[PDB]
Amino acid sequence: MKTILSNQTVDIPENVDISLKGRTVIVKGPRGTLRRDFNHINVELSLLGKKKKRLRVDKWWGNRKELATVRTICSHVQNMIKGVTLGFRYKMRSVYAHFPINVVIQENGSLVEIRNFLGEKYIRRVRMRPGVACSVSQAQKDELVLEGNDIELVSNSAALIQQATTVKNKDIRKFLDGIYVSEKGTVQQA
Amino acid sequence: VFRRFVEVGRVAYVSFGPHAGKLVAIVDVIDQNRALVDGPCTRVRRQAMPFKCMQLTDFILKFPHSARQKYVRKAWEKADINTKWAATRWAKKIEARERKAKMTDFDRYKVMKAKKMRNRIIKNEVKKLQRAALLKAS
Amino acid sequence: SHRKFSAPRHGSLGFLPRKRSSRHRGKVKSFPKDDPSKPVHLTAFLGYKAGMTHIVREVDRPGSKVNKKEVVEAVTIVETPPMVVVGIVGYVETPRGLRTFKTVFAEHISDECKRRFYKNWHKSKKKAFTKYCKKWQDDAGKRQLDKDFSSMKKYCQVIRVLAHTQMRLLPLRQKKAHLMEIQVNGGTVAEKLDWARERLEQQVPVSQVFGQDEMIDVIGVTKGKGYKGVTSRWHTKKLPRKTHRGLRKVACIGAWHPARVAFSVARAGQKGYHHRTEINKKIYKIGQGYLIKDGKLIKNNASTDYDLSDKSINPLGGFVHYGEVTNDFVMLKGCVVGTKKRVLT
Amino acid sequence: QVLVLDGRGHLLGRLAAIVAKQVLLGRKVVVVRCEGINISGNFYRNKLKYLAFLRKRMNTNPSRGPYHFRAPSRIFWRTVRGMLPHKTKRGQAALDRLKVFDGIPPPYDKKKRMVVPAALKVVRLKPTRKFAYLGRLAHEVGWKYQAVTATLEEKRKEKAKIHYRKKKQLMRLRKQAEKNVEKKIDRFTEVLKTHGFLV
RNA sequence: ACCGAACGCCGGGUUAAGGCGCCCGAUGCCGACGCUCAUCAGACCCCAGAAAAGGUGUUGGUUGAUAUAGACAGCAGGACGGUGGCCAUGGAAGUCGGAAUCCGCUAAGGAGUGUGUAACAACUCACCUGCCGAAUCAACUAGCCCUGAAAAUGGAUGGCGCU
RNA sequence: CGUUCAUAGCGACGUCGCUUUUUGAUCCUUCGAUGUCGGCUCUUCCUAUCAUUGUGAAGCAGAAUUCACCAAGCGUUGGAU
RNA sequence: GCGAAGCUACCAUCUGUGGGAUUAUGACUGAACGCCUCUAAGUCAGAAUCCCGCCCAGGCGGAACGAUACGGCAGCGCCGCGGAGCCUCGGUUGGCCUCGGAUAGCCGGUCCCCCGCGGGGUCCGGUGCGGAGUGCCCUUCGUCCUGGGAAACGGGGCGCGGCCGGAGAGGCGGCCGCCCCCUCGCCCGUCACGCACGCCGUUCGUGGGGAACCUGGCGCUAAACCAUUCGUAGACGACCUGCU
Ligand SMILES: [Mg+2]
Ligand SMILES: [Mg+2]
Ligand SMILES: [Mg+2]
Ligand SMILES: [Mg+2]
Ligand SMILES: [Mg+2]
Ligand SMILES: [Mg+2]
Ligand SMILES: [Mg+2]
Ligand SMILES: [Mg+2]
Ligand SMILES: [Mg+2]
Ligand SMILES: [Mg+2]
Ligand SMILES: [Mg+2]
Repeated sequence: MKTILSNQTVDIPENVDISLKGRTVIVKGPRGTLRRDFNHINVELSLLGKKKKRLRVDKWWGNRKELATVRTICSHVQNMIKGVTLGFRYKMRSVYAHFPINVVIQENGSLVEIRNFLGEKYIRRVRMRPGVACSVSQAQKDELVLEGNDIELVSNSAALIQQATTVKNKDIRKFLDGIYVSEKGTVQQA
Repeated sequence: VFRRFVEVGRVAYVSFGPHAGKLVAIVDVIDQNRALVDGPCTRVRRQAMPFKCMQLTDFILKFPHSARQKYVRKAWEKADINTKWAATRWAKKIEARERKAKMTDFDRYKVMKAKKMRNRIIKNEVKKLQRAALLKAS
Repeated sequence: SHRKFSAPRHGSLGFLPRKRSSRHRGKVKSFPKDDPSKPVHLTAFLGYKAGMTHIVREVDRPGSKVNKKEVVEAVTIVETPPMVVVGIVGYVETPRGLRTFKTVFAEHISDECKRRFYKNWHKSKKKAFTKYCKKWQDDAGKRQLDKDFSSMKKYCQVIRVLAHTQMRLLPLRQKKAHLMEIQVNGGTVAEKLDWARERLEQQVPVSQVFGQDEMIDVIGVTKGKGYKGVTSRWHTKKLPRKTHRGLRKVACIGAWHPARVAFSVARAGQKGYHHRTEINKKIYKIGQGYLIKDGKLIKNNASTDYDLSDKSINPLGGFVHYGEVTNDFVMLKGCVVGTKKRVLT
Repeated sequence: QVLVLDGRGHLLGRLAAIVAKQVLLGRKVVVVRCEGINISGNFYRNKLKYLAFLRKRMNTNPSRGPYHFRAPSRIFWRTVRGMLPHKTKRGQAALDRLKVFDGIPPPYDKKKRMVVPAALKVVRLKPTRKFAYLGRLAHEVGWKYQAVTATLEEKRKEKAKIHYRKKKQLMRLRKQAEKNVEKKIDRFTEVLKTHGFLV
C-alpha cells in the first residue's frame, strides 16, 4: 500500500559543497565537480542545516517500487561525495597460462591496446569513458589502474577491458584469461 | 519541495462541490484520500471531505486533532481567519472574479468607455517613454 | 505443397519496374558528402562511350599467382571533352526535402547549350535567355545578381554548378549539348560559391575532376533490347521440347489462392534501356587530346613509357559506330553500361 | 478562426480524438510540432507496434498496399484519419480542414498556439509510467528529416527568444507608464476595479 | 436461431437489451474505491479461444515461529570423542546403500547435509559469542501480471487508438 | 539411467497440452460437372533451425559435440532404380 | 569453306558498398532485502535480425529558371483607378509567437561577479489555485451640429520616396524624410438626422473566388505538336537526333 512518508539523510562532509538545482545534485570539492540529474526519480531533495551539513531525501505516498528509489538516490549521492573527495581506483589484474597480455595505454589514459591475448593477431583497442584515465601500475607486474571521480564511468570502463578480453568457442573453465577487476578502492584513503 | 501540508488544523479552501467557495479547517485525517473537516465560522458542518475537492491555504490554526467543534471555533476566532483570508491576494481575486460575473450591461458599457480612455493614456506614456529611451541610447 | 527442390529465384526485385528509363542521360542519384575541410572540387563529369580495347600491364598485388606478371585487361574509352560551366544553383535543406532556391545563369551561353532548351531549333527564333542576359549589363541587374548570390551565400547549403558538354568537339551527329548539375564539394558555402562564380563561362577539363588509378562510379542507361520474353528478360528455364503452348515461358505464374499474380512473378516486357549505376571502375589512364605546338601531337594518347610509338587510342579505321577520339578521354577498366555514342555520367 | 495546437507534450491518440471531432464540426485545425507528440507505453513497445504495421503489406503488389508514412506529421495525420468517416465526402472534407506539420513552419511560428490539456502527457499519465517521443519513433522507422527539423527549430527558438525579450521590455515600460500616470487615470482605474478587474 | 422486443401510416414523450474518447446518438460528471505495465498487455452471454505446472513480479488473506534471557541474514571461530559404532569386506572408521541411532564432554557438534575418496584424509554443512541496530522469517492460499504459448497472402478488443 | 550424482544428456509409472504437413470420424458446400496422381516450371509464406551470423550448455582440454536462446537474411545440389 | 557488322555465352570480360535502433546474451552502478543481486529508477557492449543508406521507380506532391504568340486580322503581362454583369459560395471584430517545467515555476532588481544594449551567475524583494490570469488581452457598435471641461500633436490623404529585418512553405511587417488636410478618445451641456406607424433572412471579411465586358500608362514580340529526318530507340505510340 501507499506509505504516507519515507525518507533518508546523507551527511555531507565539511570538505564537500553540494548544491542542487531542483533535482540535479552538483557535488564539488577537492578533486572536481560531479553533477547528476535525478529528474526521473520523483523525490523531495531537501538540503538542510547551517554549514549545509546534510542532504535529506523524502518520498511521499510511495508504493513499494517507488520507495526503493529513495535509498538508491542517497547511495549515488554518497558515491558522488566520495568521488569528489577521495576518488575511485579500480585495480585489474591480467591473467594467462601462456599469452602474456601486453597492455599499453596511449593518448593519456583514454586508449588501451591489448595485444597478444591468447596468441591473437587482433589488437584490442579500448576507449575509456571521458574523465576516466587508465594507467599501467608499478609495484605489481601484470596489473592496471583505473582512476576517476565518477564511479559509474570507471567501473564501466573496467568492464570494457574485461569483456574485450573474452574467449570464444572454448571451455572457459579451462581457458581462464583476460584482465579482471581485482580490487575496487580509492585514490586516497585518509 | 513542499510548503503547504495536510496538517491537523490547516485551513483549506473548498474548490468545488456542495460547500464550494468556503474555508474549512482540517480536523483529522481519516484516510489516504479523505479528511474529517470543519468550518464552524464559515457555515460548514463537521463532515468527512475528500482532498480532491479542497485546495489548501497558508493558514494553520492550532487545535488538537479531534477537538469538539467548540474549540476549533475558538481557534478560528482567535486567529481572526475570516479577516485574514479576505485581506489575502487570493481572496481578492476571487472577489474580483465574482464582480465581473455580476456586471450588468450598463456597467459593462461604463467599463468599456473607461478602458477606452485609460489604455489611451497609458499608450501615449509608453510611446513617449520609448522615444526618450531611444534618446538615451543615442 | 512446398516446392520440392529448392532453387534461388531468377532476377532481382531491387531493380524494378523493369521499364524504359524516363531519362536518357543517367542521373547522379546521390553525390558524395561534402566534408567542409578539404578544398573545393567538382564531383562528377559527363562523357561519351567511344568504345573498347585491351591493355597490358604488370600487376603488383603481393601473394597472388599473378604478382609481377603481365596481364591483359579490357578497357572502355570514354571521350570526355571539357565541360563549360553556364550556371550555378543553390539548394536549401528543409524537412520536406532539399528545395532548389536560386538559379543564376551566366551572361553568355553557347548555341551548343541553347539547342537543349528547344525541341525544334530549325523552327525556333532562338530567343532563349535573351531578356535574361540584359541583367548582366546595367546597375539594376548587376545589383540584383549580387544580392542573389549573397542570398545564396546566406541561406543555401548545397551548391551545384550547371555545366554542359562541348558537343561541337565530338564526331557524333547531335549538336544539342547535354546540361547537367554537378555538385561542388569543399569548404564553406561562401568559398564554394565564389569558386563557382569564378568558373562561370569557363572550361573545366577532366583531369581537374578525376585523377589516375581512381575508382569512379559510372552511371548510365543500358543498351535497350525492346520487348523481350521471360526467358531473355529474367533468364528463367526454357520448358522442354514437348510443351504445347510454347516453351519460352514460365509455366506456373502463381499459386491459386493469393488470387492475383504477384509483382514477384516473371513476365515479359522491356528489356534494356534501364537506368543503372555501376561502381568501382578504376580509371587506368586519363588521356590528353590531340593538340598542336608546330605539328600534331597524336602520340600523347596511346603511347606508353615502354612502347613509345606514335599511336592514338583510335584503332585502325576509327572506333566502330563512333569516330575519332580527338579529345581528352578517360580509360576505365572493364565494360561500362550503355551503347556506343552513349552519354555517360 | 483557426485552431493551431502545439503537438508537443500531447498523447498521440488523445490529441487525435479531440482534433477529429473539431474537424468534423467545421473547425479548421492546424497541429504543429508533431515530432513532440508522445505516446504512452515504453519506447520499445511502440517501435515493435510500428514495425508490425510496416509488415502489413499487400502481398501481390505492395505499391497498392497500406502506405506507411514515416513522418511524424503524417503519422499523426494517419491516426486522426482513423477517427473520421474518411471514405465519405463529409469525412474527406473534414480531413481537408486538418493541417499537420513536422516542426513549426512560418505561418504558425508567429502565432500563439494552444494546448489541449485533456490530451497532455503531464495530466493523463502517471509520472512513473514510460512513454515514447514520436520523433524518435519516426526517426528509427525511416523518417529522414529529424536533424534538419531540429536545426530549423533551434533557429526558430533563438528568433523567438528575441521576440519575447522585446515583449518583456514593453510590458516593463507599460508597468512604469502606469506608475508615471496614476493620478490622471485614477478615476478610470477605480471603475475598472468596482466591476472587478485589476485585482 | 443469442439478448430486448414482435411490425397499418404518422407527431410528441418514455423505455428495453445495449451503450456514451473519436469513427457514432450519449459522461465535455472536477464521478467514488481499489487493482494491474505486459520486448504476445487487457478489454463484455451465445462467441469465435488455451491447460497442467511455475514466478520475493506486485497486492491482499490464512496459519505458525523467534526475539533485548539479545535475533534474522552479513562480516567470521569450532564441528569432537565412547568409535574401524553395527550390518555390509568390494570398500563406508558420518559419508555406494540399509537396520540403527544413544551417552560423554558438554558451549556443543548429527553415530551425520554434502564435496570427494578403494578407504581415509582434507574440505563443507548446529550451539555460542564480536561488530552493527528493529522488526525478522517460514509455509500455505488467492487477485491482477508474466513463463508455459509453434503456421504457413498482410491483419484485425469492429477500427483508430487507449496506460 | 548416467562409474559417483534424479534433471549435462536422458527419463519409467502417471499426467496436462498444442498441431492440422498422417489417417480416421463427420456429411455442412458443390452431381443443368470446381478437370481426377505424380513429375516438370515459377513465386511467395511458415518455422516445429540442417547450414550460415550472434550467443548461453555440457558427462565443453583441443578437435569433434550434442542440449538450449535471438533468428526464416541467405542457402539447402548432381545422379542409379 | 572461310566470314564483317550486329546480337550473344561462367563458353569471353567487368562491378556488387555504409550507418542506426537494439534481440538473445554478457556487463555496470544500485536499491527493494543493514548484505547480495544486470533492474526496480538509471547506464554499457551487442548481431546473417529490424529500419535506413547506396540502388531502381517516381504522387491527382512540390522547385528554381528560361521563353512567352508583330501581324498580314492579333492576343496578352504589369500598374493604377473607374462602370455594368452572369456564376460559385463559406463567413458575420481581432489576438503580431519565449522556452519550457511539473517532487515546481513566473517576474523584478542587481549592490556584486563573468560573457557577447543584451546573455549567464549569485544574492536579495515580490507573485504562485497563476490578475504581467486565454477564468485572459486588445478593439468599440449609431451620424452630425455648437461650446464648455478633463485628455491633447495624434490621426489621416488605398498621401508620397529611402533604410531595414524576414528563406522552413518569407510573404509580411518594421523603421526614417517631404506635401496637404483634419482636432478625432473621456465627461458634460445642445439640437437635429424618414419617427416608415409591434414582426424574417439585418449587421461585415468584400474592391471576395471564377467567367464574360467598357477606360488610361508602360511593356511584349512564341513555342509546342504534325510532316520530314535519325537509330544511342522501337510491336504500335513513345524515345534520342538532324534540317539559311
Ligand atoms: Mg570445441
Ligand atoms: Mg523448401
Ligand atoms: Mg503435346
Ligand atoms: Mg524506402
Ligand atoms: Mg432469458
Ligand atoms: Mg542411480
Ligand atoms: Mg477451375
Ligand atoms: Mg524458434
Ligand atoms: Mg538486459
Ligand atoms: Mg547500446
Ligand atoms: Mg551498433
